[PDB]
Amino acid sequence: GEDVFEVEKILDMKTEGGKVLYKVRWKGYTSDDDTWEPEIHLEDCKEVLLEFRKKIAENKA
Repeated sequence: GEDVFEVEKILDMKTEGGKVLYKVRWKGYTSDDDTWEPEIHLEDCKEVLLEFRKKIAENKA
């Protein structure tokens, strides 16, 4: 009941009136299934966050 779905990775982020959302790729699903999630859903996904921060840093320089 606890692991029905898994985040593969954060694809991108946004704010909407200052509040953070993440666009999520669900492991085992296609890009048609991607969703926007509020930050509080991902805030504790440490590895997922590290990987997204790395992708930000890499696209910076």
